[PDB]
Amino acid sequence: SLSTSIPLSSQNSSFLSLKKHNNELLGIFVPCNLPKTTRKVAIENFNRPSPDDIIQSAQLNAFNEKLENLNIKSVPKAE
Amino acid sequence: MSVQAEIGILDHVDGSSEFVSQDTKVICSVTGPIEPKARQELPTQLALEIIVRPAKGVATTREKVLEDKLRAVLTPLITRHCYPRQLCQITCQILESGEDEAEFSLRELSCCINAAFLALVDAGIALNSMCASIPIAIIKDTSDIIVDPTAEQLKISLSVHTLALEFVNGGKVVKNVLLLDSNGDFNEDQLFSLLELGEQKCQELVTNIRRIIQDNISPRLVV
Amino acid sequence: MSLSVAEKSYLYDSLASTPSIRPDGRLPHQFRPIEIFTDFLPSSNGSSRIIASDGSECIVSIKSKVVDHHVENELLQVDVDIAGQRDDALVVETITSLLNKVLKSGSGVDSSKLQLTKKYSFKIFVDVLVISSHSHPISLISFAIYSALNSTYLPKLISAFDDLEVEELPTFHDYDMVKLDINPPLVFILAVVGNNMLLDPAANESEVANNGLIISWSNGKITSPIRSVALNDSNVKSFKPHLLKQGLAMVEKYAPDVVRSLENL
Amino acid sequence: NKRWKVDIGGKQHAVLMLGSVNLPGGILRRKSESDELQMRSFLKEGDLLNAEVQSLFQDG
Amino acid sequence: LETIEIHPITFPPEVLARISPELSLQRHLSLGIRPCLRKYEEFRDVAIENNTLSRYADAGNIDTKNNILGSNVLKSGKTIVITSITGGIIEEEDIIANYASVYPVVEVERGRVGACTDEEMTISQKLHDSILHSRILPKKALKVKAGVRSANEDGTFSVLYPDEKRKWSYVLYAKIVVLSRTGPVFDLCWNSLMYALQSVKLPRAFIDERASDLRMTIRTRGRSATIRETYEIICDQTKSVPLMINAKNIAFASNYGIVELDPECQLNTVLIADLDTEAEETSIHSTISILAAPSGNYKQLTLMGGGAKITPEMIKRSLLLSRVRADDLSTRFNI
Amino acid sequence: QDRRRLLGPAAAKPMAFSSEQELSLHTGFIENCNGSALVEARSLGHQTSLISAVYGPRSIRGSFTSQGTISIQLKNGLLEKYNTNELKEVSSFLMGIFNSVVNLSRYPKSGIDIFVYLTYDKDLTSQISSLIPHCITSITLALADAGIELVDMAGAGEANGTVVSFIKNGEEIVGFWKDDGDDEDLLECLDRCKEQYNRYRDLMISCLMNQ
Amino acid sequence: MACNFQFPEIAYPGKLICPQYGTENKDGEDIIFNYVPGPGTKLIQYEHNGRTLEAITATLVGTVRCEEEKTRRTVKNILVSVLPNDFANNLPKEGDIVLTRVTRLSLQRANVEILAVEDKAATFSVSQASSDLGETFRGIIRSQDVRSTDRDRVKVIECFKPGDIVRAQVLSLGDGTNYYLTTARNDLGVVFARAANGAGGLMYATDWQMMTSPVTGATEKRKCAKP
Amino acid sequence: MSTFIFPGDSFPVDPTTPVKLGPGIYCDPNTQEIRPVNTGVLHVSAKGKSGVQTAYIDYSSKRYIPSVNDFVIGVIIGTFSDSYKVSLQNFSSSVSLSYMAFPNASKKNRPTLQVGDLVYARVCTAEKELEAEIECFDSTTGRDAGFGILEDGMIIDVNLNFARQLLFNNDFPLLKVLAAHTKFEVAIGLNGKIWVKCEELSNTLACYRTIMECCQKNDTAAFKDIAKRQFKEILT
Repeated sequence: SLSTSIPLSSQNSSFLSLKKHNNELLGIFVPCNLPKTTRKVAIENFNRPSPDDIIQSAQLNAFNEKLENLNIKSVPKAE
Repeated sequence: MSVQAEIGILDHVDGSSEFVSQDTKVICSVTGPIEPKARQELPTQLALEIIVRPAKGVATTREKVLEDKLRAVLTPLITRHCYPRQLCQITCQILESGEDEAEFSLRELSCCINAAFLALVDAGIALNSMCASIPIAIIKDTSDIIVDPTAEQLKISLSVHTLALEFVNGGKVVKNVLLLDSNGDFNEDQLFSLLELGEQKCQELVTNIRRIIQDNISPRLVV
Repeated sequence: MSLSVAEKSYLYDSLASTPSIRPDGRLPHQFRPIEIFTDFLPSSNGSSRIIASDGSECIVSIKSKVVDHHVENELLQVDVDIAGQRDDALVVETITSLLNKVLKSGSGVDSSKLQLTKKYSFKIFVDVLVISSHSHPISLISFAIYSALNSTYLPKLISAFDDLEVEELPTFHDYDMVKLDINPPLVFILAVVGNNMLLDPAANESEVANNGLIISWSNGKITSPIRSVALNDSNVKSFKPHLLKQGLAMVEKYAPDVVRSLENL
Repeated sequence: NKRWKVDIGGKQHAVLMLGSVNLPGGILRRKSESDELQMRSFLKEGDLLNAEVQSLFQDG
Repeated sequence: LETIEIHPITFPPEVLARISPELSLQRHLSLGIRPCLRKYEEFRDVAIENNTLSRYADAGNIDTKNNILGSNVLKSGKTIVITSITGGIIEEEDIIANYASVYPVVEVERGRVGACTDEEMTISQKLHDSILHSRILPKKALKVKAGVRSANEDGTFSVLYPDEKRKWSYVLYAKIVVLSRTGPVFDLCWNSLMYALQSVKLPRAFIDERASDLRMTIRTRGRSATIRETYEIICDQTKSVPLMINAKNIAFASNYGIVELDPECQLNTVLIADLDTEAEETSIHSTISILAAPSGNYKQLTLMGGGAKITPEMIKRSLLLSRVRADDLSTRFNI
Repeated sequence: QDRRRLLGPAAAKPMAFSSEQELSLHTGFIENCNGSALVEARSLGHQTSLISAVYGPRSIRGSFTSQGTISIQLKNGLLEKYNTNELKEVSSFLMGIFNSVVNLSRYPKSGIDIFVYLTYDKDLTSQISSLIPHCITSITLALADAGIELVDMAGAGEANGTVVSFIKNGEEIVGFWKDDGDDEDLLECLDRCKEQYNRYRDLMISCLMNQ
Repeated sequence: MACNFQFPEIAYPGKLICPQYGTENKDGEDIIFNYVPGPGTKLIQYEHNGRTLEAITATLVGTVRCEEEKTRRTVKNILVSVLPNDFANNLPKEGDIVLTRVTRLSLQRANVEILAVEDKAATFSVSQASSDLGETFRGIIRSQDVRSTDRDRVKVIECFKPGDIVRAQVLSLGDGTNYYLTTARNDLGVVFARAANGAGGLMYATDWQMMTSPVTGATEKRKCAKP
Repeated sequence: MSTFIFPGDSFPVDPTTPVKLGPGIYCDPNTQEIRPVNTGVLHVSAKGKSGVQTAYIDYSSKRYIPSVNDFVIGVIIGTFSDSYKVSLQNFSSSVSLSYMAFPNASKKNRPTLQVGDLVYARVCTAEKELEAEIECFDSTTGRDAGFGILEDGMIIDVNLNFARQLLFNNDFPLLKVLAAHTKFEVAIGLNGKIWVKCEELSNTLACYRTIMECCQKNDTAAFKDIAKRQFKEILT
């Protein structure tokens, strides 16, 4: 109850709230330099490697061959 | 005269030089590779800590702006990967400016750059290329370029320009431009004129410094 | 810290219980033995050496100039300087502030015992050297300033200056001095360890205390500056309104006796 | 990493080291390697402790 | 070999740059974009608010705890530059020594407790230097005269104006502080300076009858020369005439980079306009700084060819970009 | 002049001269800093904007320290002029509050660098007393945004040049300042400032709720 | 988040999460609950209602997640932890990984500047420290932790040089002068290096102890990072 | 081939023809071409006299960088448990010396040395990435070669080019001149330091003064006159 939930009247003459949302280049308080979606294409380029690499972090044959070399050596330690 | 250079003059330091350009006179020392301070240890790189100290009064903020200008030029001149985790302190003392220090830095700077090259040659620290730098002004009276200007000619400048270029494959093919600091008003047709002239006037200066180091080194190293 | 972990808990327990016994073993209203030595500079207006029981020593010295006061809004300048600290460490300058505000004109201290005609004020240069510190100095400095400012002798005016006497600088009698009467505040430090409020911490107490409250006594009453302070970094806690009201009540009672014993040597 | 430096009020500090220290948790236990940490857990800076002089050296 | 793997997992851009800015920069470059994930020839947008900090922000309030002559707040990216221009008073063509300079302090905050660091001092002096060689402020302009302030016995006071013994000139400072520097800041400092300078007004200044015979009796405990004349000159800001300035010599800055892309080093010569991230500041060693003015006059170009190839072709494109950016800023804030 | 900075002509001298408030909060608006806050307060009297930035937890290795510490720089405004000593006092004051509110035990070898920028204060009509609510509002927000532990949000009022800071819903006091207020204000001020603290408490909580 | 019948979904500084002791009957039978704080929480003391109260109070702005370390039923220990740049919310400590770069190589050790801390991955952060934003701190990788298949005769020059970028897990806090690293695991070692002993082409791991230079044509031996 | 080279110039043999590298030739770490970087005289060897040619530049320095199989005089500037720390020539990087670096020394056969003893040693390990190590015991020869700990004498600082030129040419006439004028003991370091000692004070000093004088002028005819004048001076 202490907090309660009132909105806030701005009344901002400094203009900080627009700066907070820099956003794309088609945003508010940004110049234009690309008429396409700037962020999203970059994000997509992020998106194509990530599920592929994180899962396949030990599924390739180089890693599998290397795991066996570690595992064989590893064994006399455990026993 | 025009220019004169000597090396080896100082004896207690790893390498040294005396560069005189008419009125302007800079004596230089390179010390190192020597033991790094911990704040100036860099991992794969040689560190540079450059000091420019004026003749009149005591070094201020101005000489840091000059240090940056010098440091820019010197970082690809000295083979950084030649010594990892060592420091080199280059200490450039100006014995006469013979001009006005705050106002013009054109001759001062060009001279330091050349005395730094020579000192480093004497020092034995690896140098990829030859560097010299020449001072270029434009005077308002004719409204035109005068190369390698005197103290008087500097007063009547509207604008002033130093260039430094990296010299390979016979020290005569311009590899790159390591500096071009053009202060005062210029428009483009002058500026490409300042490169053009600049090229040929640098390459002469390179010839003269090249010649000097051979003659002074040759009675030392004998077989 | 410089004490033990074991030592700090014993103290915390000791102090925090009903009796509040401590290495001196004082009830909360009592003060350690202090020694006032005065007037040792013939060159100064007044001077003060105070040696306290922890072996803390402040030397406080009073110098002056008479100045036109209509080009000034300050009459008392404190310079604090603590041996073994430099002239700009955080604590030193914070002490300078506190003290300058305690001694601020028209606020718990006179700005009409320092004027000899209504155009000319004496600018009193308080200059404070702490010879050894290892406990807080401000209370001891406050006490030293009291004895000082009642030992402050000023030049006696040659003749009753007006502000239209001839409109030239005031000029002093050659030998004859005026005694300076003036009642500065006395800063008193209170310490809170649990719900227990105790007058005058020792060094040891300061190192376990949650917080203290600096308050000052001027003119038969309590007055601003009031400030809380935290007298460690690492045994710190919060406190209640009721404990702050009990510390008011405590000073009001126990302050007057102290000012009257300190006044006459 | 190998010794505590002890303040006895002398001209320099006295040394107290690992072959010379009983330890809580046994009589010498709860500590299997030298580390500056393991030393530090038992004895913090400023802690007070009664210790006997084993040999006086000519250093001080 | 030939099967592949042993490349580490994907690190975010920031973490990637901390790990290797050489690496992170080149990777960004292949998609044709800057590390700030924007195309090469776009920049950072510039937003200014002016007279939100200056003394002379209002007409009905002149308050004596304020003295800020001209002022600007400028925000680009996240990097925010706050400029305040402040006077003082010192009693005293095409020649460099008839143009005057601002004597700035530029303070930068990067998490350093100090404020006397080698990065900020070099900025401040270079900044004094740029202002000299760009020729903005002719010394006639700070060369002011004084009227008379005469108090009457009629219970009024008359402060008498000349048309605006001894002489005086003013000096100009700028207290510029910087919060959360993420790239080259120099051009930000210069952009804001101009909007401020074109907002500078100067106080009026006055002297008493027989100023040349007013006494100084301030020095004491000499030894002669402890009684003399002096001039004493208050300033009154009840009127302030506005700065007389050379508009043609106003510049607005930009910043450039020259860098190379190699396809086997993220396992020719490429031009970037402006630098915004850590990765760009770190590893774009060949860079050109231009101050271009918006008539095809240039008041400084400084090329630092920190190692990589520069053909002048890149230089020739940058001098045009910089004037067109200069023309954009100009019209954008009508100043 | 000086060797570390340009100070121009040195014989040159300055120019001689001739709930009642709304706090609106902002955070997370500039980057090179672990968290930032912005507090602008408008009142009849004066309008003010205070920026804060908090840097670190930083490691301070080569020494082991019992626990962390907090270091406060106040920086003189660009339109407000104060003595360096007062800034020290207020720095010292705020440190002792923050010592009590920030929990320090999750972080060995820690130093935290807090910067208080007292940028703009402007009167339309001491002074340093009045901006203490605003400093405390700003810095707390910043410690919260960064992910620095806190006992309760810290926050204060100013009633009659007297500043009282509380935590725990007005229940506990973490600091007290009185400077040039009137004798026996105690009840009025504590009542009046509790109102103020409960009111700005929730504002800070709601700033932290947009993120 | 819900974890029982008394938890807040959203929490903030100074906000109660849950009482220090709880109770609920599951299957007709009370299960006393005993709550303790972990990271992002503190147990803070109180007086309310004329009695001591002790309570679990969130310190950090976030989601209130339950995890474990584990009347006529058992007591069950529920740790309380409110998880929310973020170098202000982690310092190098045990079980956090750091990204480090070798600022000096030495006989039985390597000083490695810490440039980043990894979140406790998929959630990553970068340190606010930089050599361009000023201040440095370092920790040490030793000769003993380089590998762990053989490791008492494999020197660090045989596997490291200056300027190489290495991912390492902080093993302990250790001494106050350093942080003790381990590169021993098969997901820690050199992230990348530059051929020609830190001067050539950018090279990546093509075996766990070889990095193939794309500009010299040769293998530059290291200890290497893996996924 | 024995010709003056500058930095920023082409190589005067082809890079296509196999060569072993020696001092002062750098290989670009991107380009993978070899180029000179020092100002001096370049020498290239010719096959049929070598197996593969070795190329190198003679360049003057006054600052010494560790290379292996070099012989160096150092001063012991630190006492540590397992090793000692040497400075060969002043202001520079640590050079380390094992406890067991001396002939017939082991861990039950530990030395006792101190700061301020002079050593004479071979560089037996050199890196830039790690520290250089000296042993006073020659592992290649298998006899230390009179390597060990010097005492007495007086260290003359020299030029690097002078020091290598006296060591690697035994037609250099300085020590031929000196051997007529006294009997002496000589130790030649390649770190820009050269030690000398006679039996008597006069005799040592004349050597110290003469090599120094000779070294400055650094001229071949100068060397004769300088000895004869100086060795008279000390007995006048």
